[PDB]
Amino acid sequence: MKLHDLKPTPGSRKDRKRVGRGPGGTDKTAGRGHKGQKSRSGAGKGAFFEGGRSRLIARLPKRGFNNVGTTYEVVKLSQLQDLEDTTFDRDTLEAYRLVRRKNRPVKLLASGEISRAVTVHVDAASAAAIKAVEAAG
Amino acid sequence: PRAKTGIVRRRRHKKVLKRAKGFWGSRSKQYRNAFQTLLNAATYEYRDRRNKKRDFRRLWIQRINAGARLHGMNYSTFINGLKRANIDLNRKVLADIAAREPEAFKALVDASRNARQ
Amino acid sequence: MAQINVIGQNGGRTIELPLPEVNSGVLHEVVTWQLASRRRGTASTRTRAQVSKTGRKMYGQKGTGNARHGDRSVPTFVGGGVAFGPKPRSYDYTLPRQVRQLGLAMAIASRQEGGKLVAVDGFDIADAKTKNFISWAKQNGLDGTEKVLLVTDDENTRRAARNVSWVSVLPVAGVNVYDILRHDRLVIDAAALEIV
Amino acid sequence: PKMKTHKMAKRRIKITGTGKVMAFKSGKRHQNTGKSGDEIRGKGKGFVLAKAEWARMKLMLPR
Amino acid sequence: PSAGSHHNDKLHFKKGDTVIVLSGKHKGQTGKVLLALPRDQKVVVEGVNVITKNVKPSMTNPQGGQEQRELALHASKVALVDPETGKATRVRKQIVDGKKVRVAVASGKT
RNA sequence: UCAGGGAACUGAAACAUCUCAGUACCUGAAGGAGAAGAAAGAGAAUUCGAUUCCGUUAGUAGCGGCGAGCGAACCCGGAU
RNA sequence: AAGCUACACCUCAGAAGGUGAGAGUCCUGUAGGCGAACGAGCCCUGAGUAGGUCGUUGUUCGUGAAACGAUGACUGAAUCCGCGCGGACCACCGCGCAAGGCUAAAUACUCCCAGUGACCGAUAGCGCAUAGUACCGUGAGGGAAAGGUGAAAAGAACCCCGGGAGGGGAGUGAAAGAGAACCUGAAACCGUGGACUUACAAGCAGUCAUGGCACCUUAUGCGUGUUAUGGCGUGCCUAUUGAAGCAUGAGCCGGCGACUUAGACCUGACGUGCGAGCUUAAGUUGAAAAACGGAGGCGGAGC
RNA sequence: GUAGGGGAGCGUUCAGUCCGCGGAGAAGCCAUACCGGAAGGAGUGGUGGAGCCGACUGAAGUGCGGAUGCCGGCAUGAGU
Ligand SMILES: [Ca+2]
Ligand SMILES: [Ca+2]
Ligand SMILES: [Mg+2]
Ligand SMILES: [Mg+2]
Ligand SMILES: [Mg+2]
Ligand SMILES: [Mg+2]
Ligand SMILES: [Mg+2]
Ligand SMILES: [Mg+2]
Ligand SMILES: [Mg+2]
Ligand SMILES: [Mg+2]
Ligand SMILES: [Mg+2]
Ligand SMILES: [Mg+2]
Ligand SMILES: [Mg+2]
Ligand SMILES: [Mg+2]
Ligand SMILES: [Mg+2]
Ligand SMILES: [Mg+2]
Ligand SMILES: [Mg+2]
Ligand SMILES: [Mg+2]
Ligand SMILES: [Mg+2]
Ligand SMILES: [Mg+2]
Ligand SMILES: [Mg+2]
Ligand SMILES: [Mg+2]
Ligand SMILES: [Mg+2]
Ligand SMILES: [Mg+2]
Ligand SMILES: [Mg+2]
Ligand SMILES: [Mg+2]
Ligand SMILES: [Mg+2]
Ligand SMILES: [Mg+2]
Ligand SMILES: [Mg+2]
Ligand SMILES: [Mg+2]
Ligand SMILES: [Mg+2]
Ligand SMILES: [Mg+2]
Ligand SMILES: [Mg+2]
Ligand SMILES: [Mg+2]
Ligand SMILES: [Mg+2]
Ligand SMILES: [Mg+2]
Ligand SMILES: [Mg+2]
Ligand SMILES: [Mg+2]
Ligand SMILES: [Mg+2]
Ligand SMILES: [Mg+2]
Ligand SMILES: [Mg+2]
Ligand SMILES: [Mg+2]
Ligand SMILES: [Mg+2]
Ligand SMILES: [Mg+2]
Ligand SMILES: [Mg+2]
Ligand SMILES: [Mg+2]
Ligand SMILES: [Mg+2]
Ligand SMILES: [Mg+2]
Ligand SMILES: [Mg+2]
Ligand SMILES: [Mg+2]
Ligand SMILES: [Mg+2]
Ligand SMILES: [Mg+2]
Ligand SMILES: [Mg+2]
Ligand SMILES: [Mg+2]
Ligand SMILES: [Mg+2]
Ligand SMILES: [Mg+2]
Ligand SMILES: [Mg+2]
Ligand SMILES: [Mg+2]
Ligand SMILES: [Mg+2]
Ligand SMILES: [Mg+2]
Ligand SMILES: [Mg+2]
Ligand SMILES: [Mg+2]
Ligand SMILES: [Mg+2]
Ligand SMILES: [Mg+2]
Ligand SMILES: [Mg+2]
Ligand SMILES: [Mg+2]
Ligand SMILES: [Mg+2]
Repeated sequence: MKLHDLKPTPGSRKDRKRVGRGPGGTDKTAGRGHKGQKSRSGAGKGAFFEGGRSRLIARLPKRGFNNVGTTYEVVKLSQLQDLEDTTFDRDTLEAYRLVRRKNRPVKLLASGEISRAVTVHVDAASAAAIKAVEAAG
Repeated sequence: PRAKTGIVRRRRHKKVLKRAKGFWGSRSKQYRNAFQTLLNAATYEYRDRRNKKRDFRRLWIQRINAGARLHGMNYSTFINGLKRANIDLNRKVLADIAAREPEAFKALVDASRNARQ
Repeated sequence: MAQINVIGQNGGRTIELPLPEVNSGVLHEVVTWQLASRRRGTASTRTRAQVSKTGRKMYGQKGTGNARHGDRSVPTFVGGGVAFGPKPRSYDYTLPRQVRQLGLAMAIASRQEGGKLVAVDGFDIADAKTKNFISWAKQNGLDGTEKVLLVTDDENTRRAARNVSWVSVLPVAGVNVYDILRHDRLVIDAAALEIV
Repeated sequence: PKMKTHKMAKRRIKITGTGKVMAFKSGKRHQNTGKSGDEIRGKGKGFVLAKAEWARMKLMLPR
Repeated sequence: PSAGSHHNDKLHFKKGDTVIVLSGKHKGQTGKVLLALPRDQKVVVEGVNVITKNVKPSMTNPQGGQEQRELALHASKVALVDPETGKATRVRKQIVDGKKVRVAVASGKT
């Protein structure tokens, strides 16, 4: 194809602002306003009286489970999925964390997933449909 | 890549300078007074065009009542009496009719006066 | 589709090419990425200050009657210090993989309007001599009214014509959405990369 | 780079939700208090309004 | 400006060779080599020469004096010949005793 | 490169802690590099296995007139 | 002549430079090949200690519940059923053997050399097309401008005015419309000649209208130049409630001269790829080209 | 219509590709009454004496009247 006739998608490159450079637009004072602290710059997100200082209730740690909501789990067609197959088949990205499932609309057929722990009411709807769930003994 | 000003600035300046013909003094030779004179000259060109319309208006009129009064009526009681003669409406530069054919401007005087009776 | 080969076989073969009339959009952005990635970043210029070589404080803050001024090393001076000059930098960026593999596929695809000669082996060149490569190509309509890009595998066989003004060699791998797109035809040769 | 202003974190401004900025309710901290029993209680959890854009980039990674 | 030695400071001919000019006014004309200065790539051959108006006084004489004299060429002349014009040149392939690397073209020795 | 000394403008919209920064500068020693180096370690798996460098962890954990602001390491992937 | 042209030829060599203008085949070279005498180059296991109190300090460590290492002052242990640590401290449970030394490589830098460049090309680029010179300073120290005959010196014999300087000829050369105050040669500034004009005139210097006089190469017109006379008409910028302002700046012209860069950083618009999934970093290998590399990052659950 | 936001564009250098031009003469410079809605662009002539235009894409040290701005040249005051 002609390199003369290559053309980038319209609208995918727009031109830079050339600030200065005429009374055809953006004259004299640049984008800037006139006097004032607008000039060679500094100072951040700070109002320089009293910045809305509200009080501080605090506790330092945390550690949260990796999620497997079971609504995708039922259309899965493949069943009886041990979860170390699952991280290495799809889903469950987190290597540093532990896995948990939870209720999302339905459950339907049988299955048997070996997750690190799960909601108690999944056992209310996984045990129905003749399924086990292994908390990691 | 450096991209110095060369050839660009001289071309622009020379076009300004060439707009300056018989401008007096450094109006014709120094770029800065040439360009500055041209700013004020912009003002004058536009205003004057509109005004030249109104100026020939004035010259028109000033001939027309001179002929009118030569026939014993002023502009006022004339351009009235053509318009009161209604369909007579030639209006645009009656000046020239008064200024070259007096046999005709006399007939137009008689027409206006007949219409005012 | 599936154009005829040369010496080895002569089978048909056309892969499902990305051919929605192969837009110039993706093709252009791949070419721009390559010309950008290969650019060297070697354009130093002297900083306003300390990289420039000059002095001190010059004279009287007030009262000399001359203008204000501070040192001989500033952009308003005709001395030294470019303010906002080029400094060495890199322009290379990881373009997403899907788009460059789509790019070379589209490039090969763009030559199926009218172009792309045999992918197979066709080397009746007397070990490695240009006049004989010129004859081989001359029997294929490669008379050199059109620049042509060759790709293959045998150093003995590309060596035949690294010289000729129309052709240029590249080995297997090392193909280029830009190279095959900037030559007027593609002697694809090397059937191995062509088929899977 | 980009710090969080750690003045945002265990301080009010939970980032949470559909992207909106909760904050607390303030007066009568542990500074002295007689005052009403229906205000000493109504100091739980507020949520601000037209300042959120400032609060967010204090702590856009939700620490 | 560095000069002359883009030609690796080598001459393609010797101090006493017969040589022919191709170039300008003197193309196709022949002469013996007389001065060969290699590092400025200058060559003097008989019959190329011209009228140097000469030192107005006192080169032991009062009046000046025009006189015809040699005017050297850049190695823009083309060199050794035998098969009777032009001639490229290659052979450096041992005369008698096998030591001297004589010259040849498409033909014999120079 | 390592070491012995070690600023201040500045920011904090004033300034003492704090920052600037162990930056500039001075001094000593050495080489083609130097420093470091072979666990009374890291760390929470009864994992690891000299040092250095790069990526990431992560601006996370923390530090802080809890202000301005400063800011790790482990695991893991590489160079050797 | 290297360009045009017409017929050829080599090519493992059409990278490049020179050559009276643009050379694959004229020169130097290039791919490739060869290549030297001397030449350079991979019963024990560390005590004035460990530990402690006082002052301090380092790592995220700002005396904080402040561990541990570190020494300045004073003290001062234990042996393998023993010794140090695991962030006050205790028990349990774990990790490790202090007070002896050496140790290549992966790392940094650029006086020096080579190659390369969406780097400059004479106010740029190093300060220097070379100079730490001239010049300034008692010194420490600071610190310039810098260019071009012609292809080849063939560098102007001889004559003329002149003490010379300078020029005019003759010659050379394609050109002297290149002559050594030597490529081009803009503008400000200085002049000579010509056209149209100007010695009762009040003027931000123009503008518009009309007459006069010239002229005729985008050009006999809705021309071009210049004039006389009428009407109208308060420089430019900045700063300002408000500028012709007797408010700032500026003698003029030339050139230099100011919204950039960076980062796996944030947040939006537009565009492309793949889409419930998207993507790599450092690096490895190949480079007249780019592939590989899932560590890790973003969605997916909230309170 | 001032600050300000938005839109479409002109010109300069460099890079990639194309189409080409050049000693029967290139860029640059000089004159000009032609053209385009503007930035601007062409025609012809004079000068010059070796390089260069147009189109599409890309990257910018990219557009000056000011800064008692810088460097340089030249003026006024003055034949004082
Ligand atoms: Ca006098
Ligand atoms: Ca006087
Ligand atoms: Mg930008
Ligand atoms: Mg705009
Ligand atoms: Mg201002
Ligand atoms: Mg400032
Ligand atoms: Mg800040
Ligand atoms: Mg206050
Ligand atoms: Mg994730
Ligand atoms: Mg007016
Ligand atoms: Mg009327
Ligand atoms: Mg003054
Ligand atoms: Mg400089
Ligand atoms: Mg950019
Ligand atoms: Mg929360
Ligand atoms: Mg202070
Ligand atoms: Mg301060
Ligand atoms: Mg202090
Ligand atoms: Mg330093
Ligand atoms: Mg030192
Ligand atoms: Mg020493
Ligand atoms: Mg590792
Ligand atoms: Mg050549
Ligand atoms: Mg030829
Ligand atoms: Mg021991
Ligand atoms: Mg101690
Ligand atoms: Mg202590
Ligand atoms: Mg404190
Ligand atoms: Mg302890
Ligand atoms: Mg300790
Ligand atoms: Mg513990
Ligand atoms: Mg350039
Ligand atoms: Mg210089
Ligand atoms: Mg100069
Ligand atoms: Mg200097
Ligand atoms: Mg002195
Ligand atoms: Mg001296
Ligand atoms: Mg020369
Ligand atoms: Mg003279
Ligand atoms: Mg003389
Ligand atoms: Mg002649
Ligand atoms: Mg002359
Ligand atoms: Mg000349
Ligand atoms: Mg002279
Ligand atoms: Mg020349
Ligand atoms: Mg000259
Ligand atoms: Mg005169
Ligand atoms: Mg005159
Ligand atoms: Mg009078
Ligand atoms: Mg008069
Ligand atoms: Mg007067
Ligand atoms: Mg007048
Ligand atoms: Mg005022
Ligand atoms: Mg006013
Ligand atoms: Mg005044
Ligand atoms: Mg004034
Ligand atoms: Mg003032
Ligand atoms: Mg003044
Ligand atoms: Mg990122
Ligand atoms: Mg980083
Ligand atoms: Mg010409
Ligand atoms: Mg023009
Ligand atoms: Mg020439
Ligand atoms: Mg600039
Ligand atoms: Mg301005
Ligand atoms: Mg100025
Ligand atoms: Mg000056």
